[PDB]
Amino acid sequence: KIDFVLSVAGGFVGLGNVWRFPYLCYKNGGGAFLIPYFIFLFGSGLPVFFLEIIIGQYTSEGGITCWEKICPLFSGIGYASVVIVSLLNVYYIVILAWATYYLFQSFQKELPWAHCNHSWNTPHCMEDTMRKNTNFTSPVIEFWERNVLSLSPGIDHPGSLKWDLALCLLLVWLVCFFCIWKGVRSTGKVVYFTATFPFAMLLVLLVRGLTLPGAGAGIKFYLYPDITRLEDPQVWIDAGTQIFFSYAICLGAMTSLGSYNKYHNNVYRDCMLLGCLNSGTSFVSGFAIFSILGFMAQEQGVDIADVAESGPGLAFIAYPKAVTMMPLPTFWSILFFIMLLLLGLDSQFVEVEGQITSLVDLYPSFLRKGYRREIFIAFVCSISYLLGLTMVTEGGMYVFQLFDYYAASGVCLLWVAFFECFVIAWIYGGNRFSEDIRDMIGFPPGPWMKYSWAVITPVLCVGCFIFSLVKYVPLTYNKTYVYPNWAIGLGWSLALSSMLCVPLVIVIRLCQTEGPFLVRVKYLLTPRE
Amino acid sequence: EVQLVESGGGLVKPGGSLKLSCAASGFTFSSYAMSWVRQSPEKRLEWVAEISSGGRYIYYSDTVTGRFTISRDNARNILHLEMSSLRSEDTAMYYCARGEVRQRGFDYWGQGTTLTVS
Amino acid sequence: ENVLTQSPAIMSTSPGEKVTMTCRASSSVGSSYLHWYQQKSGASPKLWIYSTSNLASGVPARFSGSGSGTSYSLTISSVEAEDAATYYCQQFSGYPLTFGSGTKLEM
Ligand SMILES: [Cl-]
Ligand code: NA
Repeated sequence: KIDFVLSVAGGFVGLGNVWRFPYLCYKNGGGAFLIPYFIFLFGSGLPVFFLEIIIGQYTSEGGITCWEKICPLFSGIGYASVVIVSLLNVYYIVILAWATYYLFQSFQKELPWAHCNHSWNTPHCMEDTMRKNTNFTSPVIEFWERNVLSLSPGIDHPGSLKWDLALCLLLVWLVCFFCIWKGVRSTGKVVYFTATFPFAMLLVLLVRGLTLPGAGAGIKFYLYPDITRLEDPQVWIDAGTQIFFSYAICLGAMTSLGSYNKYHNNVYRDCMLLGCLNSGTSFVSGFAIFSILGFMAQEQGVDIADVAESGPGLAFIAYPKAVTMMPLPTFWSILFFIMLLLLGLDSQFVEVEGQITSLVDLYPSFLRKGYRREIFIAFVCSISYLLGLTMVTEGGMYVFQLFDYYAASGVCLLWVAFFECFVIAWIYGGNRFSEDIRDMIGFPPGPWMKYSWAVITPVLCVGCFIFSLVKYVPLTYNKTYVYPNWAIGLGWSLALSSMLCVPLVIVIRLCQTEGPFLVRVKYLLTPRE
Repeated sequence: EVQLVESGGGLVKPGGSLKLSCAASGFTFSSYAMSWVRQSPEKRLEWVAEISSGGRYIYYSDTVTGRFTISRDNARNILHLEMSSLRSEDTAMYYCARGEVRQRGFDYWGQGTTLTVS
Repeated sequence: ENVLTQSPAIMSTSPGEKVTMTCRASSSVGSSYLHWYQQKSGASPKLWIYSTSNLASGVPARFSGSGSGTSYSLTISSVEAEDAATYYCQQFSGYPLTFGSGTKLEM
């Protein structure tokens, strides 16, 4: 019973939980994020994940291939999924570069982010305890910004390519290359350690968080909504995007993984178990982070909203602080970042495998013709690496933020989710889909799933996608920095590179297929056997 | 209250053909899979054929897979079974049964109709 | 086809006594896919148990079931004259669907 969950759950429990959810929650002012978060969870999160698993089992094919047997017109969903994955794999691994650099910096008698007598520091520094006594700065935040990140004043100023992080990206990509080449997977005796250790570390950090003198204010900030001010579009898209990103839906790798599953199991109950497990770990890491932030507010004498970066760096500001308040800091630092790498890589391997096993479908007689696969993996890793380098320049943080918002996040996931639900529920037919599910697992989806696909999910996706474009506000890196319009254009280009796959494939397949126009439409709407 | 009522059973010569009917009421007939189950004169039960809720998937027992055709009429809310060449072993009492959830057995059974091949 | 057989085809019984009967399969059947039906003399069968243990809507609480894999059983805590009937075990895991040989309580 546990063996399967222990093996597979690590594939998409990952940085989305321990890293992304906390900084998106902080960015959106804490507890206000939870309302739309759970609304999306129980409206579209679990049902759409179940639907993806059902598609995977039903069609036994990857994203590029399966939709041919459901609705040929909307096969563009496969290319959208594959390109979303091909963009996620580029920037998702950059987080592991920072984690690796932190880990290699941990091998010291005293941690570099514990004090600010070190060289890279501004003269405006003071140790947190001394900030009680202005423009004062905290050693952890400026370590993050100037040693690890060496943050340039803007995306317009890429600066030098940091060799110490470039070699980290190389190391992580070599790990991925050899693991995917050798077919390494969580099935050996190491599975227990690899799957259990992250949760033990999360328990440790949870207890370290709640015990601190300032934890209560942090939890109050974490759990108290402000509905009267914060119900702008940003929180709604961020919550829906977080749900869709964490469950890895609309990526197509879920359908690829699901194709290996067995139909004899109670897929419904297992989907509920996996969803509850993942959302619970996210929600609990929320307590850990925000109790640490409450302590930072207590110690520094600034409001909780101002203590740390309102951006990707939050985890690398919060946890590095936490390990500075535990006995023998170096031991916990090494454990934490080895844990973070083990948590991220086990999921990075799954996407990369999905990417390869999907791309082979574009030319199986040429890419899968033999030894070529061992070279194709090297090609994919090389191209992803050389694109990753852009995020490792001194200005790379802004590029990473732009990618993290637009490339595999935001309106594009809403777009793909809307089209999946719309196709299956209305073009293919919810009743036909329920009959197929009856054949597969022996019982119909029921009302919750049926209405989630037919009404709730389309309404939520379209509502957010419209609301933001009505109440639009642009991206920022921290609370202050505003992107130039050309960078916003690049971000929208990353987003649209996946969205346009559906309309363009519709056009391509209408034009290619013969006959009068209604014949074309009907012939491409009706499923292949 | 749910209702199931078979009809059309009767007397046939060996190798003859006959068509059974099973009227349904009290539930959305298009939303539930339906099955025919057969009781021998020795009172032994045997399964015959299942038709899915919509009708895209159909299953037959190996003893009838070549001779019996199942069908449904969702608009008329009636279940049909057609027998092409009734062998000596096919004489029995035929029940139509509602079977949507495989993890919940057959929910309800019709009154049934006898069939004889004398 | 997965043949199912039931152990005590015919059974003597008296009111108030406890009763038990078993069902065996030629192949393993999941806990969720085996069901029991009651047939009164000269009447259509009715669903009686629809899992390893789950009781039907109208069955008296005195009934119970158990088992997994290749073996299953049904039991009655204390019988009554109203329970004189024939009981069939049925597997729902894989086609062709099969009913057990059935067991009759004679009193
Ligand atoms: Cl999450
Ligand atoms: Na997750």
